[PDB]
Amino acid sequence: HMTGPMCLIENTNGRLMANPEALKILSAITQPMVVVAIVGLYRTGKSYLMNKLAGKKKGFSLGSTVQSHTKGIWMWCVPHPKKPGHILVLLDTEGLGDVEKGDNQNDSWIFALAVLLSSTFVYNSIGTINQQAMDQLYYVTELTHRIRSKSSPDENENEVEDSADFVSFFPDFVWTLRDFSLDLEADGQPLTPDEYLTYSLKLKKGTSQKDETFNLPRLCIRKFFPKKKCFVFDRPVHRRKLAQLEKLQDEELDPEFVQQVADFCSYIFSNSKTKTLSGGIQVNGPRLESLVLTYVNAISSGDLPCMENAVLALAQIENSAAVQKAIAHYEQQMGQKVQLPTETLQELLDLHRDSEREAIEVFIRSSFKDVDHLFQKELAAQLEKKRDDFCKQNQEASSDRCSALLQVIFSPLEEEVKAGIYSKPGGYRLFVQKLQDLKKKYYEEPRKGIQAEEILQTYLKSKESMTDAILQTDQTLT
Amino acid sequence: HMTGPMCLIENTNGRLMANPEALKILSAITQPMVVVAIVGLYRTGKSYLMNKLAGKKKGFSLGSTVQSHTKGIWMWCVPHPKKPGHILVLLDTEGLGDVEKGDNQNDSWIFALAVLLSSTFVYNSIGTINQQAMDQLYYVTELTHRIRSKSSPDENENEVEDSADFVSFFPDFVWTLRDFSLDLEADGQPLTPDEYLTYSLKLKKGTSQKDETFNLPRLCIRKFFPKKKCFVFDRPVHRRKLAQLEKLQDEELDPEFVQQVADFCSYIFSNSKTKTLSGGIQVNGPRLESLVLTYVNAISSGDLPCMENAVLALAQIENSAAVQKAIAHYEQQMGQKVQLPTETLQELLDLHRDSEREAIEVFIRSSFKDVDHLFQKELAAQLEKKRDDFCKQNQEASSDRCSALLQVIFSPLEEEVKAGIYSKPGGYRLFVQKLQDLKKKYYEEPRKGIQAEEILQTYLKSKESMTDAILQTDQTLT
Ligand SMILES: Nc1nc2c(ncn2[C@@H]2O[C@H](COP(=O)(O)OP(=O)(O)O)[C@@H](O)[C@H]2O)c(=O)[nH]1
Ligand SMILES: Nc1nc2c(ncn2[C@@H]2O[C@H](COP(=O)(O)OP(=O)(O)O)[C@@H](O)[C@H]2O)c(=O)[nH]1
Ligand SMILES: [Mg+2]
Repeated sequence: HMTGPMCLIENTNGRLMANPEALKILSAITQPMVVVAIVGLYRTGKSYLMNKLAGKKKGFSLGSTVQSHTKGIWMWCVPHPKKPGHILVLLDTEGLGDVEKGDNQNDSWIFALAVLLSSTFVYNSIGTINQQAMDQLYYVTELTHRIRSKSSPDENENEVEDSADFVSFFPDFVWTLRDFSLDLEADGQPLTPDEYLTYSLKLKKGTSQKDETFNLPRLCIRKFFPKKKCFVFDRPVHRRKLAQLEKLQDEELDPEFVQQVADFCSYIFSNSKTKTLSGGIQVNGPRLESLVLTYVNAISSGDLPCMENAVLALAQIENSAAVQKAIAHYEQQMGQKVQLPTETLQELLDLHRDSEREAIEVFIRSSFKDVDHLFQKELAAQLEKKRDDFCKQNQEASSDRCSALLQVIFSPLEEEVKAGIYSKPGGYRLFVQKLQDLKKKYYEEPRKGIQAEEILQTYLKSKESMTDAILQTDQTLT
Repeated sequence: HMTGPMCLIENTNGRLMANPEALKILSAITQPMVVVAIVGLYRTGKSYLMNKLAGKKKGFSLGSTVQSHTKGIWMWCVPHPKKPGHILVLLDTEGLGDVEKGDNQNDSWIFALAVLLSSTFVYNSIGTINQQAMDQLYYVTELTHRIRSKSSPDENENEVEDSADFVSFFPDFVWTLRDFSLDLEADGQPLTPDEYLTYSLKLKKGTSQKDETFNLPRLCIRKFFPKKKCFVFDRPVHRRKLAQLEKLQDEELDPEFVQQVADFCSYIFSNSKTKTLSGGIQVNGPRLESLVLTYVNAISSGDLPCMENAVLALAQIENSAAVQKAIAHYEQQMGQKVQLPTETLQELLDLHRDSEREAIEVFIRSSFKDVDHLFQKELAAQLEKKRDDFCKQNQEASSDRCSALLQVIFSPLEEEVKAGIYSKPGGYRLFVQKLQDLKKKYYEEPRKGIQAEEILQTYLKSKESMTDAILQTDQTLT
């Protein structure tokens, strides 16, 4: 069928575009297919391994430098050696964690494309199964949910997971270990690699919070991948004659490594299912063409936002949580330590000043290293907005306080006497002595509120109709 | 001097506690110390290489199973082989990436402790310089800065970095690569180990946004680590006769590994400096035990705001960014769809409910897989608080607007009634219908606000002063 593999999706400066020359060939296949992807760290031998999957010497380019060689996703359509009527599709993948590119965002995109387009997903790692490998694999599986949610109608996304024959939809999982050298023992009893992986995904007793954080990744991985597997391979050669592996035959390699490669290939051939979409329809060439088009567009067409390409970004989100905590801490000392109404504007100035000389250092204690004090000035703006909100709350609370104090000391001594008492010949002469020598003098009771001083002026501007009015001229009549 | 190592900080159930048996022997040593600390991926040979630093076969316990063996931090004190009067203190720390333990919180704490206590830091890795290794190393670098901010007074943290002879404070860096297999080549030109390290730490051209994301880890690494070096080591044994390595002489090992380990040991002995605190003070026994104590209490004294366990959870916290996007869309709709003093309150509530439905459909379109709908209910509470904010905004808006209307349609009337032809009997016979005439003409005037009738009622209860006085005056006129 295909003499050589050709690039399916390109990767130029962080963009992903479906390759029309690969789409043209892909559209020409009508049989249902079996797809076998792969992912793994960069310079790990992924291309060398998928050469054995095709079973042909010479294939995906290997390379032997410290630079990454395989870029983008490369397909290779071959007839299935063990299942008649179906076409085996091998996908090669750009290595994870490249230092020359230094971009985790594109890494996760290629990872997600591999798992989504795969009906048999293969992970690659060196030495041991690792917590970092678990976190990266776990993080991808939910990103796969994000991608499908933007291009799939219903029947398997976030509404119905089990009891829908979904075990044929999600890809079967395989974990490969490279250059395994440790003895397969744990707690005393030896372990088969299947038992090793299951122990790595073994749940933890009960339900604490640190136990839930432990259990959460393993549970999600178990749900995502119905069937799981694990393999181990020794070093292909004893010394480092590792640049001539494209030219070396099987006898020069370690016989155990050849046996393990044959076992892995036999497992894949005899247990890989046919890729199917939601609904059980077997996926063929044109279906794959539309699938890769939709997924590539879903990645590079606006939506699907992921900011994995940093650690400072998530640290700054935690720092935003610290802004929330500092706001709570500031509100605690501004609500419980000090009262609701006020005494003087300078008093509130100093009060907010010391509350800030607490909150800012609380921020810096619970914070992270922020660039150019961007988040620091964001907290400053947030605290300024909160200070303005508290000043409005002060101008409202002190307004109510002054109105109520007038209604409780001034009104009960003015309204009850403004009816008939001030009809006497000279009520104003003693009303001034009443007001300006008792009411204003007692108004100096603490918690006046300097923002409510103008309310006194408004009240006087409202009282001019009984200061001199209501016939303050009865002396002339008498 | 010392026959064997001992634990310095025990790590039990994720808790770090200083070991008094180790603090006691620390307290009895007076000579200055050079401290070499190691970290790396778990089950890699950290303990094996630190055995070669002391140059004694059998030492730090190795462990040859797939389970982690070295737990916590283990200290060893020896006389300095090449610096008379100094003492070499080796710190072997628990490896990162444990699957049985499965907690990135504790691994980061152990990492940070090793960096802080080290006068010479050794990062151990497998295969190649790795972007994940840079991502973790960068994350640690900020972590050590923050930890020092909780136990160091001044002169070195966040205020004065350069031009303070700080090159002695921050530890030198050695990146050791294990089981190196690739040829040393890049862009066609061969590379030395240090050239490889600086090429992986080579910054990129100019100023884009992604390029700053690229440059950010490398800038921090090259800043906080003054002197950098890299070393490569081949496989110690051709076959995997690797479980009896502590019983193995140098003859049966590959001579290249012995040569590289000798060069690395020579570099360490001839270039590692005495540990210097802030200000240049050399470290001794009491100072090192004081450092250990204060850093242990710094870690275990409620100063743990930085976490990276379940990185998908932090990617979920980007639903907060989705919340901000929904809030931006909601506020834009309020600014454009509805005018600021909306019609009464029922229309406000209905349009707000429709806009909240639009906001929630935007939220479900953008976000995904809410954990027990926690972010859903937090967005509901945020929009509830925003409804309260728009409610007081409409309250003030109605206050301003109805005040403006009443003043523009009442002030000539209130001026002409204070000084006019209303003193004569029958003058109020025109006002007694005109006040409700004005009220009804306002009622016909649109765009009231929720507090329209209430505000007019307060105006009435504040404006019987210019009714009753002249009402009584009219009685005298009659
Ligand atoms: N560490 C390791 N390297 C291998 C193994 N098998 C082959 N290699 C070498 O790894 C080198 C790079 O692999 P490469 O094809 O670049 O993988 P890719 O970059 O992920 O596509 C090849 O030159 C192989 O010689 C293995 O099992 N372990
Ligand atoms: N991959 C690798 N393993 C080694 C090397 N040297 C020793 N080992 C083995 O790796 C294990 C050492 O792990 P260890 O030193 O305990 O790391 P730790 O488990 O974190 O303390 C032992 O089995 C050693 O025999 C090496 O150069 N490369
Ligand atoms: Mg490749």
